[PDB]
Amino acid sequence: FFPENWLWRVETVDRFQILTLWLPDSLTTWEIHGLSLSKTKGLCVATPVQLRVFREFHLHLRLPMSVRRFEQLELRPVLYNYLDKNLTVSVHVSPVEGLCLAGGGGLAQQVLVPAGSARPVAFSVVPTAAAAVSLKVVARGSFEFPVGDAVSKVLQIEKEGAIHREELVYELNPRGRTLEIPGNSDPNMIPDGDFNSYVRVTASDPALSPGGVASLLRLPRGCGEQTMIYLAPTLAASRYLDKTEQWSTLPPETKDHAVDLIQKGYMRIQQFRKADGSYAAWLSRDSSTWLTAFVLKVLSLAQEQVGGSPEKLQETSNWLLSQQQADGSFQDPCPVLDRSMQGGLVGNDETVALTAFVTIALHHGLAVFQDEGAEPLKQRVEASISKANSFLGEKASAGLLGAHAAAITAYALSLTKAPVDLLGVAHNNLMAMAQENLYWQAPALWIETTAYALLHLLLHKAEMADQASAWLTRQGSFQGGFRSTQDTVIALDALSAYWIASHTTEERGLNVTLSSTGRNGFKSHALQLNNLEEE
Amino acid sequence: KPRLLLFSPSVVHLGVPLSVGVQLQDVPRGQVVKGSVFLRNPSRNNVPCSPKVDFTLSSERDFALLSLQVPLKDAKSCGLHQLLRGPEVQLVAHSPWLKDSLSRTTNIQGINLLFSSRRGHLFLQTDQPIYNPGQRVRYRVFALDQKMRPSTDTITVMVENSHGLRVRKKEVYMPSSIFQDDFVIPDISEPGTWKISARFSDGLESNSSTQFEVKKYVLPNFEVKITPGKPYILTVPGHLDEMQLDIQARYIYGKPVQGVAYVRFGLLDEDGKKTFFRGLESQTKLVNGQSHISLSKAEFQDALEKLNMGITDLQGLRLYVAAAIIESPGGEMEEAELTSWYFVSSPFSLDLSKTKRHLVPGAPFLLQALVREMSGSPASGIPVKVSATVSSPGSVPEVQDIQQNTDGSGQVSIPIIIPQTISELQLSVSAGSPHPAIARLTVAAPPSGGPGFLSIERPDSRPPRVGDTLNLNLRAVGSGATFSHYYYMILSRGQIVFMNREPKRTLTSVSVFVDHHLAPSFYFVAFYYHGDHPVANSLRVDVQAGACEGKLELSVDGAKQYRNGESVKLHLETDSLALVALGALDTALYAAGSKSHKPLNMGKVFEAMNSYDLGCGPGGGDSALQVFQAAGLAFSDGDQWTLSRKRLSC
Ligand SMILES: *[C@@H]1O[C@H](CO)[C@@H](O)[C@H](O)[C@H]1NC(C)=O
Ligand SMILES: *[C@@H]1O[C@H](CO)[C@@H](O)[C@H](O)[C@H]1NC(C)=O
Repeated sequence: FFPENWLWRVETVDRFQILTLWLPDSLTTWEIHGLSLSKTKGLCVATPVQLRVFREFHLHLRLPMSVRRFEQLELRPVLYNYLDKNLTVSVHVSPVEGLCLAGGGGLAQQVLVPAGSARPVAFSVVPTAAAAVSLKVVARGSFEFPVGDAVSKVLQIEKEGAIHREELVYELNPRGRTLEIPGNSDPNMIPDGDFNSYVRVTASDPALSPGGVASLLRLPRGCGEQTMIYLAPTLAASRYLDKTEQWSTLPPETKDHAVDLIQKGYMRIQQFRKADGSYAAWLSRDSSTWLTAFVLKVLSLAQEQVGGSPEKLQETSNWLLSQQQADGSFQDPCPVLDRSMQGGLVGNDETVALTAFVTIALHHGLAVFQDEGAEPLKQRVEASISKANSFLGEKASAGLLGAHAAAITAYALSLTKAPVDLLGVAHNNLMAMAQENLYWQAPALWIETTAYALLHLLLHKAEMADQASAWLTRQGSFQGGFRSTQDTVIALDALSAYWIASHTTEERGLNVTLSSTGRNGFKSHALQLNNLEEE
Repeated sequence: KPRLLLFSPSVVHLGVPLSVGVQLQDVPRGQVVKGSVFLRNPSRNNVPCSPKVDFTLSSERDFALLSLQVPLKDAKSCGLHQLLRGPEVQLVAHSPWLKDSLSRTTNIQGINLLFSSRRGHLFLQTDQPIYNPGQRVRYRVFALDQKMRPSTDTITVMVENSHGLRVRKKEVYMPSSIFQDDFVIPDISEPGTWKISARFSDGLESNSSTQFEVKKYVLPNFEVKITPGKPYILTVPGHLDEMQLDIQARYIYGKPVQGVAYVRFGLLDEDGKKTFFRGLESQTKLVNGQSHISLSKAEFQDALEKLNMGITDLQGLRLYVAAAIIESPGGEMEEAELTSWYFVSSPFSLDLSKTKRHLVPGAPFLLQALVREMSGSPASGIPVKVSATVSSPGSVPEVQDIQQNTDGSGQVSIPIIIPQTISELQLSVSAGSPHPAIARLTVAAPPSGGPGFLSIERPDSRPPRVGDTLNLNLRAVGSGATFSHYYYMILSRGQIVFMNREPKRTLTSVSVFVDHHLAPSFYFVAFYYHGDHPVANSLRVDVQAGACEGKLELSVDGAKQYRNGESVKLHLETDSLALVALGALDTALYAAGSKSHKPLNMGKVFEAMNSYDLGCGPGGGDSALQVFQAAGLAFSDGDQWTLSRKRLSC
C-alpha cells in the first residue's frame, strides 16, 4: 500500500476525540494539515504536524512510469541497511505469470551488505503480459538477525506502439451552417486499442457632457406660452439623464429636484385645460393644434412618472382627431403668438410639417391609452393615423419637399409602421438629400434636420448613424447648445436613442450539437457558449 | 448653519448589511430630527431599491450607526443588473427637517456609490499539489460570509483546463457549508497548470481560484537543496566578495545520503536566457550529506574575461547554479536550481511605503521605513541616517540630519520637526555601513489659505497585539479654536464598525480597543469643523497576525519515530464545536519539480480577509474630501460631496 494522500475525511469535534489511524506502508515523513470551521468562532488552520514514519531496514523500488512491451527492462532493487552489523541476505523475485524472469523462476541471489551502506542487485525481466502485472520481490534474512522485507508494486505496461493526435481546425458562422467531419481512415490504425475523441470549441468573441445639459433643468414660470419653453427643455433633460444614466455624475439631489420641478410644471400647465383639453396659449384665446400636439407628446412622455389621469388625456387625443380633414391633413385654427418655438416649421411648406409633427404626437399617445376600455377611441385614432400616413406618403412620393419636411416625414412614417414601399421611397429621398462627419455654427433648422434623420435611420446603424451622431454631438458640445426649444428636446431624444443603440449586448450564444451513428448506437451532445469555452 | 453628514463605504456589496453613518452638527440643541435612508436607482424612476430604515436621533445623541440590509431580491427587482455603463447606484437620506428648517432645495441628500456582486469568502483546497495524468483528483470547498462564518448559500464549481478551457461544472447547495467532489483527469493531457474556480450562484464576480499543476513524474526518494553562503553578491567596483555555496542532500525520512555531486554554472538575464560557463565544473564527493563549494575571485574574473561580458555589466544579472547529484550505488539522480541569486551593489533593501505623504505643517512629521536584506528576513541593528531639507519659500533651505538604529523588526520611527509656511520637503534616507542603500523622495506642502489642519500622533509606534488598547492624541493647528468636540471613526474591511464623539481639552487622548474585528489592518479617520469647512486626517494602523479564535490544536504521540504498519492516536483540540478537514500529504511531492506553491495557511486567510479594503495609501490628504476618499469612504455634507471611485481597486 503506497498512496500519496489518504487521511481525507471530516468529523465533528467535542474538544476531544482520539481517532486511531493505521500508517500506510511507506517510508517518508507524512505531514498532516487540518482546517477547523466553527459556527461560533470561525475558521482556523492547524499548524502542520510532521509524522515521520521510518523503518530501520528496507528495500526501495522505482518502476519506470512507462515500459514498452517486448522491449528489454532493467530492474534495480536496492538494499538499504542502517543496522550496525554486516548482513548476508538473499534477493529473489517471485515467479509470476506473464513475466520472463532473468532466471526464469525463484532463483536466489546472495549478497552481503556492510553496515551503513547500500548494495544493488541488477535484474533483467522483459514484460510479456497484456496490460498490467503484479510483481513482488523478497529480501529474506539470515539466522544472525532474521529481518526481511517484501515490496509489491503493480507494474503497468502501455499498449503497442506510439500515440497519434489529429487536429481538424474549423470556423463556424450563423451561410455554410452544417458541416460534416469525415470518419477516421488512416491506414496505420491498429485493430485493437483505445479511441478517445474530444471536441474543442472556442467562443472567439470580439456622448455629451452631463454638466451642460444639467443647466436646462429650470423651474416652470410664465404665462400659457412661456411655460412650455421651460417644461419641454426640463422634460428633455430629465429623459436624457435618466436614459443615459448620467444622474450619478450630477449631485445626488438633482434628480429629486428635477422630479419636484416636473411635478410643479405638470400642475402648472394642467390648470389651463379647456373643456376639450386643447391647452390653448390663453384660456380666452383660441386653441392651436400645434400647441395641443406638443402638449400631448410631452405629457405622454412624462406620464410614466407623474401620477396623472389617463382618461383626461384620451379626451385631448379625441379632440385632436376632430381637427383632421378629408385627406388626413391638419391645419391650425390659430397660429402661435411667437414663431421662435416653431423653428423648422416655418418655411415654404407647413402643412406637411405640421401633419408629421401631429402624427408623431398621436403615436406617443397610444401608449398612455388604457388597455381596457376606450376600444372605439383606439380604433378611430388608428384609422386617423392610417389616413395621415397615407397623405404624408403621397406628399413624400411627390417629392420636392424641404430637408426638414423630408426628415420629419421619414421619421413619422418610420415610427407609424408605414407600408414598405412608402418607407422605401421616403428613405431613398432622404438618402439622396443627405449631404457630405460632415452632414447638413449651425442654425436651429440644420440640427432639427440632423436629429430627425438620426431618428429615422435608427428606426430603419450601419456605418451611418455613428458618423452623423458624431456631428450632432460636436454641434451640441458648443457652449449654450440647442438654442431653440424643440431642437433641444428632439436632439436629446436623438442622443438617448443613438446611445442605447450603440451600447447594447446580446447573448452571443454558439450552441452546437454533435451526432453520429456508431456501431454501438446513436448519441448526441449539446455545448452552451452563452458566456468561455467548453470541451 | 446646521448640516447633515452622510457616511458610507465607497463600495457596497450585494447581499450583506451595509454600514451607514449619519451625523448632526451645529444643532441648536433644542430640536430632534427624524428621517430615513435607503438605496434608489435614478434610471428606473427612483424606485426604493432597498428596505426603509430610519435614524430619528436628537442633538444630545448626535451620532447613530445604522445597519442597513441590501437583499438581492430588491436588487434584481431594482434593475441594477440592467445598467449599461458601470454598476453605479445612488444612496440617499430623506428627512422633512432638511427642507422646512434649512430652506434647502429639497428634503433629501445623498451620495454616489458603486456596487459589486462580490461577497463572502470562498476557500479552495486540492487533494495533492502535484499530479500526473491518469489519477483521480479530490477537492473540497468552504463557504464563508463576510463575518467569517459558515454559509449555506448555493455555489457553482467550475474546473478549468490547461488551455484556459472548461471541462466540468457542477452546482450544489451546502447545508453543512462544506462540499466534497471527485474528478478524474484525462490520460492524454499535456503537462501544464490547471485551475479550479468556484463562485456563489447568485453572485457573478465572487469567484475564488486555486491552482494545481499536472506533470509527468515519479516520486523521488530524496531531495537536494543548494544553500548559498550569503544571499547577495556585492559587485561594487574595487571590492568583490567571495562566492561559496553548500550542497545538502537528505533522504525524505531524515537520514543522510552519500554519493557524488556534479555542478555546472551559468548566467541568467532578465527574460530568462541561459549562458553557461566552461571549465568551472566542480565534481565533489558528499560527506555526511554535506558539501561546500567555493569559487575564487581569480577564476571568476577569468571566466568573465573569457566570456567578455565585463564585471561592470553585472547590474541585474542572476548567477545560475545547477546540481546533478547522483546517489551511488543506486544510480538515480535529480536536479536543483538556484535562480534566486542576484548581483547587487547594496546588501540592504529600503521600504518607503508605510511613511505617509501630504505633510502637515505645525506638527512633527513622521518618517517610517523598513530595512531588510535582499532575499532574507528583516534585519536588526542597522543605523539609518536622513538629511531632511525644508523648502522654506521665505528663507534658505535648511538641512536637518538625524540617525537611528533598527528596532529589531526592521522598522524605523524618526519624527522630524517641521516649521510653518513651507513650500515642500525633500529628504534622503540612507541605511548601510558601508555600501548604504539610497532612497530619496519629496513631498509638497498642502496649499495655503485653508482652515487649520488636524494632527494624529501614535506614541508607542509599534503594531499592537489583539486585545490591547492603542492610544492616539489629537491637537488642532492654527487659529481654529471655534470647535468644541472631536469626531472620529474606525474603518475596517470597508465597514463603519465604531463611531464616537470626544470633547476638546489641551490634550485629547483617544483610546481604541483592538479586537478580532480590527484585523489585520484598520483605518482611523478623525475630523472637526473650522466653522463650515470640514478638515480631517487619517492614519493606517497595522495589527499583528496574532492567532486563531477557534483554537485548533493538532498533535501526535510525541516523536517516537513510528514504524510502518503501526497505529498513532491523534490528538486535536478546539475551543468550540466545529468540523475539521484533515489532510495527510507526502512531503516528497514538494521535492518534485514545481514552483513549490505554499499550502493554505493563516497568511492567505488574512490576505483574503483584508482583500475587501477600499482605501489605499498610508493615509492623510490635503483637503478633507481627498483624505476622506483615499480612506475608502463616501462623504456628503450638503455642500461638498465625494466623486465616485473610478474603478473597484485603487
Ligand atoms: C563488516 O565488514 C568490514 C570489512 O572490513 C569489517 O571491518 C567490519 O567489522 C564488519 N562489521 C561487522 C559488524 O561484522
Ligand atoms: C475570477 O476569474 C477571472 C477570470 O478572468 C479572474 O480575472 C478574476 O481575478 C477572478 N476573481 C477572483 C479570483 O476574485
